[PDB]
Amino acid sequence: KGPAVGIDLGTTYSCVGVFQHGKVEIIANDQGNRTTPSYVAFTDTERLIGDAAKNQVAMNPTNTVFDAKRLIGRRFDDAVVQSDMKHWPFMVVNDAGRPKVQVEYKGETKSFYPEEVSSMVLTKMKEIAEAYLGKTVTNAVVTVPAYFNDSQRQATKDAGTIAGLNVLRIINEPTAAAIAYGLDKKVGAERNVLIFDLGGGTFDVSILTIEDGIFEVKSTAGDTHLGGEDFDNRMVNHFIAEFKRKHKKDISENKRAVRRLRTACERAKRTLSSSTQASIEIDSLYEGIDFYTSITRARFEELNADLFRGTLDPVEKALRDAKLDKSQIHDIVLVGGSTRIPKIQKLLQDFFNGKELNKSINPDEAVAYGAAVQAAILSGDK
Ligand SMILES: Nc1ncnc2c1ncn2[C@@H]1O[C@H](COP(=O)(O)OP(=O)(O)O)[C@@H](O)[C@H]1O
Ligand SMILES: [Mg+2]
Ligand code: NA
Ligand code: NA
Repeated sequence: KGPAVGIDLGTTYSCVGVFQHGKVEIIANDQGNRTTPSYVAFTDTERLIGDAAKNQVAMNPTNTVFDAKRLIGRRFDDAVVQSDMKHWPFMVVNDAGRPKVQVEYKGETKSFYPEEVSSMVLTKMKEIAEAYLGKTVTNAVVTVPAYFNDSQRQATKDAGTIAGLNVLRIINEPTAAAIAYGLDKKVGAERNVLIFDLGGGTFDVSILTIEDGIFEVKSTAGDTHLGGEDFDNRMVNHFIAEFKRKHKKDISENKRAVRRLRTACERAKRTLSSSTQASIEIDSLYEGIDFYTSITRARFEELNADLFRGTLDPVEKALRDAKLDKSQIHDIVLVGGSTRIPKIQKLLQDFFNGKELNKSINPDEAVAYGAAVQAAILSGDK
């Protein structure tokens, strides 16, 4: 037989892990990255998935699809879909009430249902695992947001089936993260856990009550449109202004310049989580002017101060809904790539009056990690 894997199918980044020999293994992709963008692109000659897809979005914007998780298992007439599509560069069409993404592949106009797009990403995670294990992967546990209704979960399960994956079970992301830290073990008492998940485009706060190995999602809050990308945009707008000072030029109209600057900012942002300053070196940004500059952690923090601080509002709402006080939550676990930001960790820790944060597992790998452990037990591998 082959091992069952756990897959985090995220809105912006996906991740795959496998439990083996009592240890979980987060599998890196072709480019050596431990998570891969949930991007798919269609060109004259091929279909690009993952890094290869994100690595060309500024050149092929209308045929590069992302955010499929926002469409999956949803209707076209949905207000959510109507609002969201106002910001997508690709086309979303109505087909018998179901939304479809319309792209141009090899010269021909083609359309796909959101579950078909997610299955492509699902196939990429599968081959990534297979390349590592050196054996075919069939069984898997895929995760989904706690707020997903039956249709969304059905669609997720379907994306898995068309990818050739035998979905053993669909489990909630916050639950998967708790399992990763072994907070599912029976300690003969009720345990309140807060999952603070700040990813690429989504923010989710979940309070789980665990008793005798049984999870109960007592409350959830967050923001469907708040994540790492919003932090990037603040840096971009900031550098657009700086370019205007130094070179008296407004590069705003140039879509390519902005996207290239955005990519540069996202990378600088990651450096700032471990360093106090980072350089932005972009050759021939606008016309032929090279944009060489830098940002400090201090500046990064003040550019996003309101956004970082607002991150606590949903935490308070979550608490009151669960009818719990700060002192009642026993464990806090950080999830999502953006929780690597020092100011975020300080804010949360300060709010919980100095409580220790569970963060030894890379936050952006926590969900996949939890799903892999779950996949093991459901296959008797553990
Ligand atoms: N060191 C880091 N510092 C800040 N942000 C980071 C870091 N590493 C990754 N990220 C950000 O995490 C986000 C991706 O989060 P992730 O949780 O992996 O995605 P998703 O929300 O799609 O599941 C992006 O906004 C990326 O810039
Ligand atoms: Mg996530
Ligand atoms: Na993810
Ligand atoms: Na997220």
